[PDB]
Amino acid sequence: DWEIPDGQITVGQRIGGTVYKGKWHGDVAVKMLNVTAPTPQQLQAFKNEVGVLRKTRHVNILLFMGYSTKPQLAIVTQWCEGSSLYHHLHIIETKFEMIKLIDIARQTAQGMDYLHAKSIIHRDLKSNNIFLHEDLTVKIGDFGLATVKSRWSGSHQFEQLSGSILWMAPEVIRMQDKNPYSFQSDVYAFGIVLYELMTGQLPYSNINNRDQIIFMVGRGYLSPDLSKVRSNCPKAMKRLMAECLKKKRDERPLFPQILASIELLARSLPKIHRSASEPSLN
Amino acid sequence: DWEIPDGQITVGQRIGGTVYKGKWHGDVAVKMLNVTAPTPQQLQAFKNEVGVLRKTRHVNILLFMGYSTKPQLAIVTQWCEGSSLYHHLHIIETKFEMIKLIDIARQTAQGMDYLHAKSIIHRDLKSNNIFLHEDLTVKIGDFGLATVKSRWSGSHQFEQLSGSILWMAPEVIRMQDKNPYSFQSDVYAFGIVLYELMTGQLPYSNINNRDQIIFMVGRGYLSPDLSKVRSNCPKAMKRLMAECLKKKRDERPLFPQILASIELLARSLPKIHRSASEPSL
Amino acid sequence: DKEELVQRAKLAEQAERYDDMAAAMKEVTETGVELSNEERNLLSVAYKNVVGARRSSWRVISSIEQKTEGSERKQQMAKEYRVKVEKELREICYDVLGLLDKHLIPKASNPESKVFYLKMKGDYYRYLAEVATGETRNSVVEDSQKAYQDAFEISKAKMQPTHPIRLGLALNFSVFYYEILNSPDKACQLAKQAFDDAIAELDTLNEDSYKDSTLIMQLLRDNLTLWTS
Amino acid sequence: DKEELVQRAKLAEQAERYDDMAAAMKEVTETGVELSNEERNLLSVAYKNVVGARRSSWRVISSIEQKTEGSERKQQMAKEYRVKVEKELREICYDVLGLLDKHLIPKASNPESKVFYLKMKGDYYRYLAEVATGETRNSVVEDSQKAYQDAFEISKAKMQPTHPIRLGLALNFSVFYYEILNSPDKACQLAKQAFDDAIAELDTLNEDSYKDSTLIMQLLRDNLTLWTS
Amino acid sequence: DEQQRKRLEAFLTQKQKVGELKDDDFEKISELGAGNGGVVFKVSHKPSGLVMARKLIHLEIKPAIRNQIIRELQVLHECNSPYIVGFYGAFYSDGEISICMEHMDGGSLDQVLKKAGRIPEQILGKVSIAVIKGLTYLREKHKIMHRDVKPSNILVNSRGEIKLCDFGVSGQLIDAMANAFVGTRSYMSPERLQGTHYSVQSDIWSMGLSLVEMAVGRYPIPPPDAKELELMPPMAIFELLDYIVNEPPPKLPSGVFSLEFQDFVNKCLIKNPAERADLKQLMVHAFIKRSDAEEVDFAGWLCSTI
Amino acid sequence: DEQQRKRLEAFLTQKQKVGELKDDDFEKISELGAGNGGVVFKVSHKPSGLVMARKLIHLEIKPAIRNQIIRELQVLHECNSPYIVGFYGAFYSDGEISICMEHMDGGSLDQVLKKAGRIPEQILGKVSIAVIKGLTYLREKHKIMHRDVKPSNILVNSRGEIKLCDFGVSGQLIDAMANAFVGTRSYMSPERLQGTHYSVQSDIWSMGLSLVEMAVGRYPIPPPDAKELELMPPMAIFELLDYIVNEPPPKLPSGVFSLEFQDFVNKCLIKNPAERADLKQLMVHAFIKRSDAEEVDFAGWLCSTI
Ligand SMILES: Nc1ncnc2c1ncn2[C@@H]1O[C@H](COP(=O)(O)OP(=O)(O)OP(O)(O)=S)[C@@H](O)[C@H]1O
Ligand SMILES: Nc1ncnc2c1ncn2[C@@H]1O[C@H](COP(=O)(O)OP(=O)(O)OP(O)(O)=S)[C@@H](O)[C@H]1O
Ligand SMILES: O=C(NOCCO)c1ccc2cncn2c1Nc1ccc(I)cc1F
Ligand SMILES: O=C(NOCCO)c1ccc2cncn2c1Nc1ccc(I)cc1F
Ligand SMILES: [Mg+2]
Ligand SMILES: [Mg+2]
Repeated sequence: DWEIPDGQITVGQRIGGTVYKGKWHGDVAVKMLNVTAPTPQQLQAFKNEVGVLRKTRHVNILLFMGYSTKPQLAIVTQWCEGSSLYHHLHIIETKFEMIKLIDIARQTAQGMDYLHAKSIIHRDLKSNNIFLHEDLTVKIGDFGLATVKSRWSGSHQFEQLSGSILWMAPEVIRMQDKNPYSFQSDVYAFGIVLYELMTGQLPYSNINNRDQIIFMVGRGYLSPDLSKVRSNCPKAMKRLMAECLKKKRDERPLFPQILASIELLARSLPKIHRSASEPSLN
Repeated sequence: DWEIPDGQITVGQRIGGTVYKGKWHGDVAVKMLNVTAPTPQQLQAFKNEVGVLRKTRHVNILLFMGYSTKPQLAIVTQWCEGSSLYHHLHIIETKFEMIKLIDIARQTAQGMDYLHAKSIIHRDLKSNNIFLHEDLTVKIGDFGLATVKSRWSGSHQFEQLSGSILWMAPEVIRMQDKNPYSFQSDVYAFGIVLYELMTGQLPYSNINNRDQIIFMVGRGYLSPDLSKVRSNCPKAMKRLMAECLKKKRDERPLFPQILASIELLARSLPKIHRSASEPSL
Repeated sequence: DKEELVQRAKLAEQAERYDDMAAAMKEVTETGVELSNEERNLLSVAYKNVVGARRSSWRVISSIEQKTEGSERKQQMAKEYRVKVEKELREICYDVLGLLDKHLIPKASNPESKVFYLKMKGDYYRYLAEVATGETRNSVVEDSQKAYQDAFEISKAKMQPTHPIRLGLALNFSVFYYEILNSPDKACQLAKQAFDDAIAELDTLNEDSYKDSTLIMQLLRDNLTLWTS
Repeated sequence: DKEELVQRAKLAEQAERYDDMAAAMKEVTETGVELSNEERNLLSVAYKNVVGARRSSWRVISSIEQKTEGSERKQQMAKEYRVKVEKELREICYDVLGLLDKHLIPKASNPESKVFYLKMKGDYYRYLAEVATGETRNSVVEDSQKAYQDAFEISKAKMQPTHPIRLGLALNFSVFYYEILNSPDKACQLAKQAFDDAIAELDTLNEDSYKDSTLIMQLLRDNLTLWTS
Repeated sequence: DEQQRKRLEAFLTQKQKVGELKDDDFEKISELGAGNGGVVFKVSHKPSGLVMARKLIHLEIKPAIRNQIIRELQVLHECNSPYIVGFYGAFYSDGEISICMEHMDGGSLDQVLKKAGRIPEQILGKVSIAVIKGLTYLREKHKIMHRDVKPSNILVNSRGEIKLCDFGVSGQLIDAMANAFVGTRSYMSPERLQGTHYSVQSDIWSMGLSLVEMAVGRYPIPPPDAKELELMPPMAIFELLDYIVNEPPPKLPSGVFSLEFQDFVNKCLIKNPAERADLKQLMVHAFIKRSDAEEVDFAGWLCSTI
Repeated sequence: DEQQRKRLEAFLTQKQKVGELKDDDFEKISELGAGNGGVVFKVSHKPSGLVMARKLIHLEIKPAIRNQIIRELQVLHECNSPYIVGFYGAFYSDGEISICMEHMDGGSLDQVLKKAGRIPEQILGKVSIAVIKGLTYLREKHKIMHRDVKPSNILVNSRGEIKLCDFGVSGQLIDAMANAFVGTRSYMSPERLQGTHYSVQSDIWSMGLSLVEMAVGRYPIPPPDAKELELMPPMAIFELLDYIVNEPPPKLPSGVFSLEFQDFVNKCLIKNPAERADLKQLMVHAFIKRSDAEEVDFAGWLCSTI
């Protein structure tokens, strides 16, 4: 059992439910439900999020460590040193080499492959929820919208659409099915991540009308302008990005095979600057 | 559930049950029971080891990833790049700065504190089972002897003593109780680890008689020569080492008190590279 | 022309060639015209780099020669290496002081600039005194003492408690007290005082040097915790 | 005495100074006595690491000359600097070949070592060709070709398909085919043949050279994946 | 007019009474209301003693653009009108741009419409004037359109003032707000939804839709069924937007409202912006002539409904 | 004597017929047995055709010391005696020092004692001679003591040869083996257990204890109870060692053995090494004079018991 007896956790600073840097057997991240009277809906949210994390043990999933109930509802996870992919790409504009960008793609795919393999749909994959831990290891986090695929079609019921629009698949936006989420919707989000990785910018930078983007993407009018990929982007990546971004969700493959395609554009993808001469004896 | 369906794992090289470097959603470590007919004793061994790992999620415990039954019995864990503490200290004689050595102590203690807090006694803690992952993070591994403390004294029964002698507490060696293991026996092992860290050598280097060491340590005649600590070793560490090594097990500190001390040892020492002059822009 | 010299020095700085970049700047200062803010940093950094290199070269060499604890050619002709790199070390610092007391300390266009050059003078002379054990040290120790006191007066007068230069002077003068004179009580007092007056105007941290100010601040705290421990 | 010289050169190699080291090793070879296996790798490291440091300067200066694309003294200065460092580059390699073809090539006992010295001089000739463009280029290229046509024969005769030296000769000769002569078919075919051969005796890998063997192996694979693109 | 002049004078004097603005300067009194991307607090600015509304908008943004947002908000210091909520200052702390503004103790017409059920055509007349004058003010004296007109953005007070708020003054803030969470409804004009057109003509539509919402006391978009109109799971936002774009505009019920009012909202809600009445045309509209001339204890109606 | 000479001749012949040794050179025939840190395989050395015993001892060791172990084992090339198992060569591969030695198809007296239950005093006489001569050989011609004498380390063959094995020739290998796993019993002399003394006198004790084990067919440590001796959970090793150190030595049962035999083992098992018979004294012992002079189809007894 993963319930942390009250008192042990030592909440500190704030970052962005709500997330604090705390203390419990070292630096940890503490995500709290600030309020005092947890509605049974916020309760099932918590129960569900914990339920999903419990099933994850993989180096590219951010490490769930335990949960607390008594003070406030909270989820404890490993602390990360270093920034989100969002922060690298759009804030400090880190000048990653293309081999690194490909590798970030690769690892992100690795974590997603692992989740889908246990039937977890993340539902909120995006730059911000991808952390470059120690600048070397991609950890996918924030499982606040994560869910496990039910074998039965009538368990679903009604959930108010939430999430960041730039990563939402057209079918999700449209919200016409009982359940428009699928492994494929996660792929689309990862598609937008490829976009940020291969271009350096978010999609639709000329449009600042929020409702317009929701409407035009859901309708099919609007889709990312793939011409904005930087010139050092391997052709295989551009293709792979366009494939993850297909409007017809089924036009998408599984992430195990997606990484297989990411392994395709990798062995001959790079060998660094120039080459290397006779290796001096140590 | 953590059973990995057969076929997915791709065993490769060998390292040292038996351990291979394999493949399953990236590089992993695969520990196998080579043989073909698993005795019900080897079976309960496996069941128990998996049982313990399942309860661990902490950055200083080596990451259990899942287990396989069908091909052979096997435990899958994260792969580590980089060497064991044993290898750094006695093979490539890595010249760690004292602040680093203290930090390795600190992290090792952190992982042990976490295990004891969930009532797991490791029972085979030693240099080899402490990995400096990416040279920066201590991961404690090999839970082949790990066990969970039973509330009831009669569940124990008979287990043939096994383990590396240099890290075995006198009470464990003597093997007089039904259960001579305790959190304190783990501390003693960690005590020997402090010894390797603060001295650079294993204990009893003048003695090469295996049975003699077992006999002299169990009897009280033999104990580590603390004079061999290197001169840059903070006095607080030497004391802390001697305390973890006390013969009377109850006289040994536990890991919070160990982490309570260790943290202050770092604050009670100028661990800042070497000096601090003008930082050129 | 000056611009060919500064482009040559900047180009050699891009090629990770310390001495190369460090020349052109001596040819700049030999003209005897007053520098800007920009033209000072490049030359300063080059000089600092050369100093550090020579320092390590002798220090590491000297330590290895004194870590053989025998009596042979190892610490004989092989150790003559220490006097070689020490003489090299001596030649660099003498070139610096000759370039300093003949074109720059004579006329000052900025008083903060005067604090800068006096800080450099205390840095060079104190290092030379530490390097030479014998009759030579008494002189350069007092010379650095006068230089740092002269800089400390103008720092206490007309500088900010959060400026990079006053912080750097406090840092170098504290490590001077700890290493050369071995009075860690006054170094502890000095660094604690400089760190506490550094806290006062924490709000007054413009984009020009927050990073430098807090960087010298945490370096000062690290030196203090080393020396008080 | 020789041992004082080799201890002096080894000590200077530990101090990351590659001028006193090269002078000490030239003073070793000037005696005209045959080296060991150990004393040779030091000589190659000295005249190799320094050559690499000289090259990096040439590469970055030439890139800063092809990125400017104007007509001024900035690139005037670049040329005045490029021909300077190129002449310096020329002086080092001529000192190497003069120290090589007068005491070591003829005066050698190990055939592996004889093949090695041919790898070293040939690699130096290839490096000289990879920069001098004009009439003087032809002779250097011819010397490199002669070195390749003599070390490769002895490698195919009396070496292992898993030895470090034959692998290094294959590596340097392949990058010679790719960069100097620009026939990537032949060099690429040679690399494929090396991959087919170096694989054969993978079992025959003793502790003396596993790191070198696999290091040249992965370097060969990286060059292959670059060239097949 | 004299009353409005006195109000402006008081605002300016209080502005001179205060100086710089920053997070420590404030004490929280109460939470006036919140939403997907912003929160509003009734606060007491400690140095000056002033009670003001403090709006926090969460944004993760580069220092260079946060400073550009502040600098662009400083234009509000000059925005002085009785149809425009007053501005005290702006700053960035922690993770949030703060806008400090004239506290309106009556709240937003959104809050009011909840307690009042439906707003009387005669009050809506005053509101319609207030909106037009304010949109005119913004347009002419500050070169900007509102962008976001709707009941929650018209604020009213004890002195009977109706002011506009949350308009698009900082262009950078507009840009930074585009990365946003999904709303639950919309007042956006169809031509904007289609990227076909962009002008004040679009703010006119939103006023139109607002009015219908405030008149009927429900939503102007997705107008009720035959039964539902007798009394007097929510449609997803994409469906709302698709409606606005592809369906006829909403309209007022037949009998309950004057023909002048029905005609007024109608010329505000014409799908094609070209054919849609403009501010000049609306100003001289039958409904506006009437309402202007009417005298209504607006301030009285307001306090009586709270 | 002539037979042993011919055997040594054949050994040297096969030695010269071979050369270097390495892991590829071998084909596994069968597993002859395993211990605490080592494994032994009957193998066929492919180049020479020779069948030999290959012992692998797992060690994680520096190249400099592995090479020192090999180099020190090369001294066995000269160790030529009919009381000493023959040596073909040594090497290191993967993670394991290999010692290649004279295959003894009779096995260890440990293996034999299992099938034979008890070994007849008359055979043990031959064994006692073999051990003494071998310990003498090692001592005088190679300056070394065995260190590890016990039933599993005396090997016997079809030709009736009794040879010693696993003795301490490489000093470095001794050192490298000290980091070891715990045994289940012990034949170590008490004076060694106490670090009080270290000589051949200690190998004599172990021979003594071995003999008692081989005679009675059980374990020398902890003797046997009154009932158990009529027929004819294991004591933990620390307890065994504590016994050896603090209790009287074991001894042979009263009637079943000759007084000469009982006296012989007794002088081997005296706690104080000083008072303990040495090789010279043991060699002229009543039990040895008798047994030497006796003629026993040892080779015959051996094959008949297998
Ligand atoms: N200056 C103010 N004076 C008085 N009340 C205010 C002020 N600003 C906001 N409020 C209250 O706070 C609530 C939030 O409304 P706004 O601040 O306009 O945000 P909003 O209109 O909800 O925008 P969205 O859709 O949530 S991003 C309203 O119900 C107002 O009553
Ligand atoms: N040359 C050999 N020929 C045939 N069998 C051998 C040979 N060498 C060893 N064996 C057998 O291999 C097993 C181990 O014997 P040893 O090598 O002497 O080690 P040990 O006596 O078991 O001591 P421990 O328990 O490992 S400390 C025994 O069963 C031997 O009979
Ligand atoms: O406030 C805004 N949107 O609502 C937040 C969502 O809850 C808002 C939106 C856009 C904008 C462009 N320039 C300022 N802008 C705003 N602010 C604002 C404007 C005028 C006043 I007077 C007071 C204010 F706070
Ligand atoms: O073999 C050994 N111990 O047993 C392993 C545990 O299973 C052993 C132990 C110590 C030793 C020192 N020098 C050689 N040493 C050994 N080897 C050995 C010696 C002589 C012969 I002839 C054949 C051999 F293999
Ligand atoms: Mg608003
Ligand atoms: Mg043995």
